[PDB]
Amino acid sequence: DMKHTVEVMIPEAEIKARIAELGRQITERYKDSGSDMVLVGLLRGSFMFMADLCREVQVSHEVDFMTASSTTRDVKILKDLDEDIRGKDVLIVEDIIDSGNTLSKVREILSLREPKSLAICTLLDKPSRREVNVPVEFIGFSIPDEFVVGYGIDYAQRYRHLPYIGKVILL
Amino acid sequence: DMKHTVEVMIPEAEIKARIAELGRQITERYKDSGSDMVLVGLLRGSFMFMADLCREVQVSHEVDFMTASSRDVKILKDLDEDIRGKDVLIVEDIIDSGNTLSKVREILSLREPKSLAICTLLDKPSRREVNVPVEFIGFSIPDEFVVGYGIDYAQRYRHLPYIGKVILL
Amino acid sequence: DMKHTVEVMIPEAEIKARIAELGRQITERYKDSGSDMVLVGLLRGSFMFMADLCREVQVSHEVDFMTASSTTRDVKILKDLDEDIRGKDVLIVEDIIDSGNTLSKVREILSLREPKSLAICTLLDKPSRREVNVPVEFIGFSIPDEFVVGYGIDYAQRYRHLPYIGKVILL
Amino acid sequence: DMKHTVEVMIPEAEIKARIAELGRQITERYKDSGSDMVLVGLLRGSFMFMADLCREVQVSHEVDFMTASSRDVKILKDLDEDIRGKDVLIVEDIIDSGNTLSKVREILSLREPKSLAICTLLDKPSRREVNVPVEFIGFSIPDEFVVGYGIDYAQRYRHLPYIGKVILL
Ligand SMILES: O=c1[nH]cnc2c1ncn2CCN(CCP(=O)(O)O)C[C@H](O)CO
Ligand SMILES: O=c1[nH]cnc2c1ncn2CCN(CCP(=O)(O)O)C[C@H](O)CO
Ligand SMILES: O=c1[nH]cnc2c1ncn2CCN(CCP(=O)(O)O)C[C@H](O)CO
Ligand SMILES: O=c1[nH]cnc2c1ncn2CCN(CCP(=O)(O)O)C[C@H](O)CO
Ligand SMILES: [Mg+2]
Ligand SMILES: [Mg+2]
Repeated sequence: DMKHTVEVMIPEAEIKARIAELGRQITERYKDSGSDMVLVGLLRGSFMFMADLCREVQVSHEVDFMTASSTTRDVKILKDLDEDIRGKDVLIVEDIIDSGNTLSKVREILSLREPKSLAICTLLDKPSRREVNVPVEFIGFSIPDEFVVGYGIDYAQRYRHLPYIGKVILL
Repeated sequence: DMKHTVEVMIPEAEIKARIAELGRQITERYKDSGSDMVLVGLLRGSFMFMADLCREVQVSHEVDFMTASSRDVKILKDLDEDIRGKDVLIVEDIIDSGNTLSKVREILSLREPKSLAICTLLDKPSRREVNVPVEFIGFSIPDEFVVGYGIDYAQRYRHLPYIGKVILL
Repeated sequence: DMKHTVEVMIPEAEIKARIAELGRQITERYKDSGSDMVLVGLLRGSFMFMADLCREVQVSHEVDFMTASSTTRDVKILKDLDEDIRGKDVLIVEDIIDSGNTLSKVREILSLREPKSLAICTLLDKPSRREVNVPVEFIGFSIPDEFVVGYGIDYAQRYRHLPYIGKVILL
Repeated sequence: DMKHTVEVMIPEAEIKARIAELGRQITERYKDSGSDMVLVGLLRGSFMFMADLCREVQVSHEVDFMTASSRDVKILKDLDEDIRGKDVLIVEDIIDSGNTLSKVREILSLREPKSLAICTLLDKPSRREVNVPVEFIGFSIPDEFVVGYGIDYAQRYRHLPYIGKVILL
C-alpha cells in the first residue's frame, strides 16, 4: 500500500502482435503431433493470456487450469486440473516467471503424470531474478527488473483488467 | 460424443461488438458506486468471456474465480478474495435451466456483498426451471447446442474465437 | 510462540464417558428417522472427536468432511463435502465453538442444500466468547475461558495427538 | 451394491492391541530424530485409524490430511502445512494394488522431507502392480472385501469399530 503511478511498458497492440507470433510458433510445434493437447493455465494471473493465446493456437486442444501457491515454503495444489494429461502434449501457460521456483515445482508435479510432452509458455520473463534455472520453451517478452501490472497481473489485487502491461512507479 | 461438424453462429466480430456494449453498460451501472468492485467468473466456461469483458469495464475492479459442480451444487474451488461489502458481478458463459447461477447466487449472497448481479454471455430463455435475475446478457439464443468462446463439447472447441453450432451426422 | 506448559482440564476417561453419552443421545434422536444420515466433520480439528463419536452412534450413517476457513473475513470452502446431503439427516461435528461465527456460516451454507434436518454436535463450548448466537443441539463440555489443546485441537499446530483436553499455561 | 451382510473379521480389541504395537514401533523409529514430525492421513478412509494411532505415538508431531483421487492421481485437497525438512509418516487404511500410495509418495517426495515412510492398517499383498515400500503394517489379509474402521462399502460402514467382511447373497 504505497502512493504510486502506472506507466506503460508494453502497449496493448504490442502484446497482441506478440501473442499472434507465439500462436504461430506453438501451432507449428504441435500441428503434427496427433496426440491430444491441453493448455494448462496457472491461476489466476494467466487467465487473460490464456484467453488470447489459445485463440491463436490452430491446433485442436483442451483448456484446463490449476491453482498453486507456495522463506521458501512448499508449492501446494489449491486446485488441481480437471482433466488427465497422461499421454498428451501439455503446454503450461503462465503470466510471469521471475525466480522460477513456481514453474519449476509445477513442472515436476505435472511430469509425474507422464504427459507425452511437457513445455512452458510464459508471457513475461524477468531473468535478472532467476534463482532456479528452468527451461522455458516459449517466451513473449523478457523484461527489466520492474514490478509490472496488467493483462491479468495484479498489484495487491489491483489492475488485472488493464489491456496493456505497465509498471508501478512509487512516490 | 457422435460424429459431427461445427458452423459459425456468432462471428468473432459480433462477440467483440456485443462485449464492448456490455462494457459500457456495466461501467455505467457501477461508475458511481464508490465501493470496491469484483467480477467473479465461474470456471471453466467463462474464462475467455471474462478476459474480454473485464478489459471493456472502465471501473477499477478485482477479478476472481470459482469452480462449482453438482444434484447439490458444490464448490471445487472457492474465491480467493472476500466479497463482503463489495459490488459483485458474476460472469458466466451460459444460463439455461438456471440451476447453477441460482445456487451460486445463494452461496455468495451469504457473504453479504454490497450488491450482487449476474452477467451471462448466452441466455437460453426456454426450459427455465428456476427463475434467476440476470442484469446483463450477451445473446439470447434458441435451444441450440453451441460451442466455442470458452464453451466446450466434451472438452473440445473451448479455444474457438467464435460461437459455433455443433452439427450431428 | 511463548514459553508455556500444558495442564489437564478434561482427562481422557472423562472424554470417553462423555462421548459415550453423546453417542446414546444422538442415537436416540435419529434411530427412527429412516432417512439417510451423515456426520459432517470440520477439518482438521474434529478428526479425533469424529472418530470416537461415530463409533458411539448406533445408527447407519455416512462420514464426510469439509474444510472451512475465515477483522471478520468471509468463511470460504477450502474443501467441500464429497457427498450430497439433500434429504438427509445431517449432523455437523466440530471440536470447539467459542465465537460461533464459523459454525454459524457453515450451517447457513449447508442448509442451502436442503437436508432433511440439520444439527450441530460440538465437543467443547466456550460460551463466554459467544458473539453470534448459534443453536447447538449437542454439547460435550461447556468450558471456562482458557486456551485448550489436545484431542485434535492444536496450539500452533502442536498437541493434536493428546488423548486428553488440556490448557496452555504461559510463562 | 447388492444384498449382503457384515461379519466381524478383526474385533475392536484386536485393532486396539495392534495399534498400540504400531505406536511403540513408530515411537521407537522416530524418538531420536530431533526434526519435526508429521503424520499425513489420506482421507477419507484413514481418519479413524489416524485418530487412534496418533494417540499411541509418543513423539511430538503434527497431524495433517490430504484428499487424493483418480487414471491420474489428482489432489482434491492438499496438506495445510509444509513438510520440507520433516519426518513424514503417511497414514492409510489399505494398500492393495499400490497405485495410490505410489503416486502420493512421489508427489510428497518432491517437497523434500527429511524422511518419508508409510503406515498402513491393512495390506493386501497379492495383486501388487507397483511395489511400494511400507514400513508399518497393521494386518496382512487375503484378498477379502472388508469394511469398517474407516473403510466403506458404497459409503456405508465407516463407523464400525471393527473390521468386517461383506457377505454377498
Ligand atoms: O512484477 C511483478 N508483478 C506481479 N507479480 C510478480 C512480479 N514479479 C514476480 N511476481 C510474482 C509472480 N509469480 C512468481 C513467479 P516465480 O518466482 O515462481 O518464477 C507469482 C504467481 O505467478 C502469480 O502471478
Ligand atoms: O449448448 C450448450 N453448450 C454447452 N453447454 C450447454 C449448452 N446448453 C446448456 N449447457 C449447459 C450450461 N451449464 C448449465 C447452465 P444451467 O442449466 O444450470 O442454467 C452451465 C455450466 O456453467 C457449464 O458452463
Ligand atoms: O482454546 C482454543 N484452542 C484452540 N483453538 C481455539 C480455542 N478457542 C477458539 N479457538 C478457535 C476454534 N475455531 C473457532 C471457532 P468459532 O469462533 O467460529 O466459534 C477455529 C476452528 O474450529 C479450528 O478448530
Ligand atoms: O476390501 C476393501 N474394502 C474397501 N476398499 C478396498 C478393499 N480392497 C481394496 N480397496 C481399495 C483401496 N484403495 C485402493 C488402494 P491401491 O489399490 O491403490 O493400493 C485405497 C484408497 O485410499 C481407498 O481407501
Ligand atoms: Mg461444459
Ligand atoms: Mg472407499
